[PDB]
Amino acid sequence: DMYIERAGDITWEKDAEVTGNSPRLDVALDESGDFSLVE
Amino acid sequence: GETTDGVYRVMTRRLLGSTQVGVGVMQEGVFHTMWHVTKGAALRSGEGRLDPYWGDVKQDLVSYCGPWKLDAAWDGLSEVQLLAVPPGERAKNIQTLPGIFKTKDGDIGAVALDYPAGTSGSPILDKCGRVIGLYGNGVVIKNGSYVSAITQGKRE
Ligand SMILES: Cc1cccc(C(=O)Nc2cc(N)ccc2C)c1
Repeated sequence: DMYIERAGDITWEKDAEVTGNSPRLDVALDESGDFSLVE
Repeated sequence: GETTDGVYRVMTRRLLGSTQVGVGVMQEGVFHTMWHVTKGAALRSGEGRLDPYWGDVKQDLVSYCGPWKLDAAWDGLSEVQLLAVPPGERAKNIQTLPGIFKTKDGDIGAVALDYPAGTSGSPILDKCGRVIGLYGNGVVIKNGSYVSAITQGKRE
């Protein structure tokens, strides 16, 4: 049995830790909802 | 039970201790999460029961108590914030510029941030704090790191 616990408000925070790159990826979505890498 | 707008942990007792299986967004009385998190099962909110209303394994989304409410989209230009809610750690906003999923059916925003699976369903926000999609369904790249689709539903 699953339950839910509140964890915060939905708000954009000025001065948030800015990170992660921006890759352009060729992908295929299957009927099971799993993405995969085409090349 | 608890219906306030906001971000929520999804927990189970069916494994060792209490384990965070994922995350979701309460908006307008509807709970939104990713299908793989709950697998369509009901949820508890105090005494409150939350029964599924809509879902699609392929979009990998599910809504509880109503229909999908979240209709904002990535503009394709500006940076966004993953409001990441990792297992046993505090809600932390991470700002990033999406990259792109190129598919035969069209192009999706993608966020290149590495977190445990139990962060699935964390919301992605625009500069106005609107939810433009959910994190935790995507691909494992050359490195071993995860890239997630910005997975948004359709509002009726
Ligand atoms: C490392 C990492 C980070 C975030 C999510 C996942 C993941 O595996 N997602 C997922 C997708 C589908 N389609 C089904 C089931 C799960 C659990 C993995």
